[PDB]
Amino acid sequence: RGRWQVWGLAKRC
Amino acid sequence: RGRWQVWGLAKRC
Amino acid sequence: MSRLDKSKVINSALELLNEVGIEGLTTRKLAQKLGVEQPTLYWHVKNKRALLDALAIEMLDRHHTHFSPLEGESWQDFLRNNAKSFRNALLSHRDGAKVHLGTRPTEKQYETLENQLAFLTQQGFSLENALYALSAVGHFTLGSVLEDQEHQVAKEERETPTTDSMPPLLRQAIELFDHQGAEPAFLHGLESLIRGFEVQLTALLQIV
Amino acid sequence: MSRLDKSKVINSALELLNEVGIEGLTTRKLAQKLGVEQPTLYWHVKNKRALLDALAIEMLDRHHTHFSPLEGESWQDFLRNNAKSFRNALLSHRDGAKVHLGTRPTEKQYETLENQLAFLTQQGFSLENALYALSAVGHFTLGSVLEDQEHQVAKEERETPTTDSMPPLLRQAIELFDHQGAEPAFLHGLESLIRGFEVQLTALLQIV
Repeated sequence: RGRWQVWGLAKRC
Repeated sequence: RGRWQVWGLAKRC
Repeated sequence: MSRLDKSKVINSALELLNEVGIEGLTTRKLAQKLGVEQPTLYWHVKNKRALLDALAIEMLDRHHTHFSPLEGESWQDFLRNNAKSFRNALLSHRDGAKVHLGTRPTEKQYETLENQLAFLTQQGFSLENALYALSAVGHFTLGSVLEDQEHQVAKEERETPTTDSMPPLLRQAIELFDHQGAEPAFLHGLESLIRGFEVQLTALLQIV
Repeated sequence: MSRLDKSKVINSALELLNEVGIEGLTTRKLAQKLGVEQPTLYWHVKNKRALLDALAIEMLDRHHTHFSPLEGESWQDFLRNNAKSFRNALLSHRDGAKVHLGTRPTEKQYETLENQLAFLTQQGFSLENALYALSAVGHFTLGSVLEDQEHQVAKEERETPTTDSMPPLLRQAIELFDHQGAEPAFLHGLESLIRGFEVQLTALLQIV
């Protein structure tokens, strides 16, 4: 749940 | 060019 | 053709969409699910593309119900409620947002665009800024939903690193998104956009 | 294997991507383009998915060059330049944004996330608000680019109604987007988000 949101954000770096 | 932007916007209505 | 009523083909497609995602959805799997031969279904539905267009539109009919300004609504309230409503449509089925992507706009939708502009400009937006505002709220919303929906379609095979290998900030970020989900972030961003336009429109004659 | 150097397979894939789009891209068409048998290419590249991951990352390497704060940059300038840079990456190839969609984040990217948060919070954002801000700017940007790129992939078969059947507002909107394209709208929206956070952070202890 939380793990996937941070996954999304990390993708844009 | 312009025709496609309005196409995009109309899609969200 | 009770089995193949338009509304029953639509519902079947929606349920299939939830079962296999936009990837898996084929007119063939629809034929099996409805229990009919492929050429019988082909009479009603030409191809995957024509089927998605119908799914996109249905989703919007059922859920995108706040597409025009209520009697004396402020433009902020309108923008907010319209974004929420569009978002409930996209979220209503698996891959909602991709389904929506590339489908042609219907005639009523153009007409709605027109009213939406009439309204905003009658509230004192320039035509340039009305378009920028509807455009930004739409992109932001569309972008929110593709990401949220990409998650549980990538949930299947791939996995995240374990919560406890993370640097400590990232680790509090997990806790936090665990507790709230994604709605609060969307609402917060929506509200920042709308505030940012508000500073915009208050510009009117000068510098900001 | 000069023909099949990693960097030559990547470039070939990119050129193929531009020729046929994400739809058309297959490991088979890559094999023909490079002039080698499919099992020879399969030694280097397992499948369509592994190939896209590599394309996604390459695009970001070449173009997403403003991913961390410059020595004493303000957070507004950072957010702005980072959004622009991410956008130049997505735009650099046909279907850039879909390619990017669902690809796993690399280890350095997690690390960059972490620094990006360290920075924002050291500028006085709560961890909650730093995440909301990076998240909104990202969605907005991603959403901008999928739409812009969906256009010229739908340009092929479908067409718009003619410019002169339109209600008069919609008709000025065409003129306007004809002249400016889509960059100005993106920049305007970016700038509204950032302003909206600014009102946010100035809240700090109270009500706004």
